[PDB]
Amino acid sequence: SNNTSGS
Amino acid sequence: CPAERSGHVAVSDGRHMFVWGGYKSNDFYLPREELWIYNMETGRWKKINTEGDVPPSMSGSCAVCVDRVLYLFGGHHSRGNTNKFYMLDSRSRVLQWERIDCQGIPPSSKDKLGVWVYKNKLIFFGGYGYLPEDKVLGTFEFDETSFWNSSHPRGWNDHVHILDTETFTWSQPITTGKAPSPRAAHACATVGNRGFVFGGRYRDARMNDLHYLNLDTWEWNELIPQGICPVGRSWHSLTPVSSDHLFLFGGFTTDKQPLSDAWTYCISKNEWIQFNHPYTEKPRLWHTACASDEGEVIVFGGCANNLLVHHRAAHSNEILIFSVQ
Repeated sequence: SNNTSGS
Repeated sequence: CPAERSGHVAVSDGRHMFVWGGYKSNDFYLPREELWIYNMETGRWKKINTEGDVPPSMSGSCAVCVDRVLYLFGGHHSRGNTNKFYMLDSRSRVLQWERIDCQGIPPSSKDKLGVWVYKNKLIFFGGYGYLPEDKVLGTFEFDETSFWNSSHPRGWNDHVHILDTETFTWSQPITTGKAPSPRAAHACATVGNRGFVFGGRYRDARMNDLHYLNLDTWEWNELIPQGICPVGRSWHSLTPVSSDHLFLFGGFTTDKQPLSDAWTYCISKNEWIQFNHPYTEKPRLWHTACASDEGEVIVFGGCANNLLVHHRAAHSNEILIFSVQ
């Protein structure tokens, strides 16, 4: 999903 | 009991822990109107429905509790990142959210950041989100993966922004020293006038560095503890437990190993001390941690495995209690 990116 | 979730917020006054938002699988965001309250002294939960300017359901928001007034910034909803700011006065009646139309230039829309509280100021650092509307103080670095699997690209920042609660005005302090690299999913903890920041994700690494920003002078300092240091990670928690200790738990390594290790960073000694606990079989990523007035650290939610594999994610609703002091 787009919510977990950048982690 | 509250439903399992990751990426929620949890704030406290040392006795009551307020939990909001987040998401789970079987994916969906948790109901925006619910506010779960965990009584740290009794171990019981209470669900209260809120009204007013209820924020959209989000993961990755950044929240604080100051004098039982909760403040919420940023996050990620079904339509992406936001830079809106909300207040929820929990002191005394049905609780009402208030969306504050702040003066000044807000931070860029983002999630997975951190905040320090110092007197009247809320100081926000870093995060992941859209390219800022204009060139402001600091650096922004795009995540190249965001250009192919998305209509709007995103990246990391090292930005420091102040929200002054005297006037609800945004500003950026002029800092000295070298700021940590742009990052997201780092963890912030404040002790007096020192705003600590540990780890986080930047480019292809989940980092092991530790810094503090002096919240009176605006000077950045890198801490170089001697001896063994915890492994680099993101999605961990860092919680102040005394005037001299920060408590670190969980997270995710560069090579995607979920973590269940815990440590205390002793500020006066500039040294990490590994903490023995009964939850070695309970690694957590994207959980929250709140310190109680009894020396404990209350961890809630988060995921036990690689939450990047959404259909296999093991989201939790467990409370893990660490007796730190």
